[PDB]
Amino acid sequence: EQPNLYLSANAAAVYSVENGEALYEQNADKVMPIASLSKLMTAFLVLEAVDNNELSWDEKLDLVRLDDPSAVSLYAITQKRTWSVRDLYSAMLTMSANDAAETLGDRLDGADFPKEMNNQAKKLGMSSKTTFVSASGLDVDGKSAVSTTKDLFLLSSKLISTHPEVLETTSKPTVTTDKGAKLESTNDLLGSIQGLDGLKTGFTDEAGYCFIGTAERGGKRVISIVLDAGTAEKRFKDTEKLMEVGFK
Ligand SMILES: [Mg+2]
Ligand SMILES: [Mg+2]
Ligand SMILES: [Mg+2]
Repeated sequence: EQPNLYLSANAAAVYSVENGEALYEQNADKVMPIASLSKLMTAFLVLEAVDNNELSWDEKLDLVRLDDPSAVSLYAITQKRTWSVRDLYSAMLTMSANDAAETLGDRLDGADFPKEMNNQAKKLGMSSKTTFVSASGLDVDGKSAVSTTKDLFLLSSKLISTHPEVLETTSKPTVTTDKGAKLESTNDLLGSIQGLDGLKTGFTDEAGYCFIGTAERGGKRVISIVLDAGTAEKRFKDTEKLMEVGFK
């Protein structure tokens, strides 16, 4: 019926976008920490704001300071405080810059941005098992962003169908910002899996190594979800297996 895969991931799935069919599921209903996968919801809300004439790509914003030393940040590697919304959006999606994400959320709704993330989750049809806590996906006061592979499929599918141009950014192995700095994608499978054009990585000790992949072949798009794989390499090895199933 559905194949017998041996994955590192503790929860994993791959789905057909066209009709929603699950082609493989493992712990698909299990609530899991999702870390920087949260940035897909922040991206959705940024893209909505621009379409709705509520945000401009050329607004210049100041990077928020992170109190977490170990968190990936745009400021740490550039020492530049002020960036365009375009460049912050690119940094968030490409290198998983937590400060860029927090800065965008602040601009959109101040301290109430997590409430807007969860409002959008509901509006889009995600289940009660999903809760966002921050624009970046960094923990807040001991609370973690969590979801399921089923809900992450829905978020990713809605993001891609509503804003197909997101893949213009997530398909790039390197992004040259408008400021000038070049940012490197965390998606190591770009150029390794034919048709793969997204979507987003995540990693903390608690969440393990995570990846939402998407690829289109012959007019058929699939979305793969990998949560809590054991190494960075393993999340992508798992994704290779899921993509094989997805296009079988
Ligand atoms: Mg809208
Ligand atoms: Mg759009
Ligand atoms: Mg663990």
